[PDB]
Amino acid sequence: SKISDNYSSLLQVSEALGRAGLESSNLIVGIDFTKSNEWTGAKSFNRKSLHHLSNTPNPYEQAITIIGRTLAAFDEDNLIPCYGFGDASTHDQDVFSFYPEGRFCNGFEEVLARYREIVPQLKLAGPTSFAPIIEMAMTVVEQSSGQYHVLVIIADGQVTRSVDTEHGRLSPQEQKTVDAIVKASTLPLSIVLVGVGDGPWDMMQEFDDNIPARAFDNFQFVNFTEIMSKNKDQSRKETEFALSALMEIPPQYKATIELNLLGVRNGNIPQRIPLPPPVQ
Ligand SMILES: [Ca+2]
Ligand SMILES: [Ca+2]
Ligand SMILES: [Ca+2]
Repeated sequence: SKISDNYSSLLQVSEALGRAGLESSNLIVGIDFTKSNEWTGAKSFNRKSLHHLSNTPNPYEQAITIIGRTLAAFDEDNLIPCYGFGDASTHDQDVFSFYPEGRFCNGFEEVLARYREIVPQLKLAGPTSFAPIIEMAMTVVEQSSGQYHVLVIIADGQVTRSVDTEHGRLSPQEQKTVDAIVKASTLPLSIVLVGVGDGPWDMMQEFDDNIPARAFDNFQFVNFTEIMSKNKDQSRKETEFALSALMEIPPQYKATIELNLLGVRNGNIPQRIPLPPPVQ
């Protein structure tokens, strides 16, 4: 069933997590390194690459930063596995871990630092699929033996789609992504898409609201550009962000219990091996 925006404040969300008795959670981060990032900054990052490093922070650095300031409490041990996808070394088939022997980022300061160190060494490629990053998350959950996890994907939302194709027929990248979201709902996993750049967002919204085959609504879309573009205080922007990111988490947590996913090994999850970071 679909999960609406049931909470109008961060406070309501924390109470809702309180009533549901959330005691433990961990984060997983995935980062879109596809070529489309070079042109989805046309309006919102002044015709620059969304991954372009400079004196100003790019939307990815901004999103990492706010995630660290608003969501760090939801990773119980401050160690965050981070993965990249869609560069020339992974295309639409694989992900790579930020560090060689899969070692984790200690805190989101290191996530930000490691991102900065990695990105200019990457050939941004494609095609764009969320299938590998979601399948990587699935493997992290299955290996922890059903420990509750939130996958945060920071991306520009431009999954390789058909066009024009009226049809209702899906590109392989889109179909595999939907298949992964469906399969993911056999595990105690929440997905939050932090959308950066110009969009368009119709497809992310469809992942958010309309996938009939999945066991429960396991996917939330946060339009990061739209929240940051508001004429509000920085403190109010972070609250709006945290509220958007967490909106579906209490019902999703509860759903993992009602559907008997939490703490349970599914036994039917392919083990995805991350590639090493393609760097020096
Ligand atoms: Ca962790
Ligand atoms: Ca949703
Ligand atoms: Ca939603």
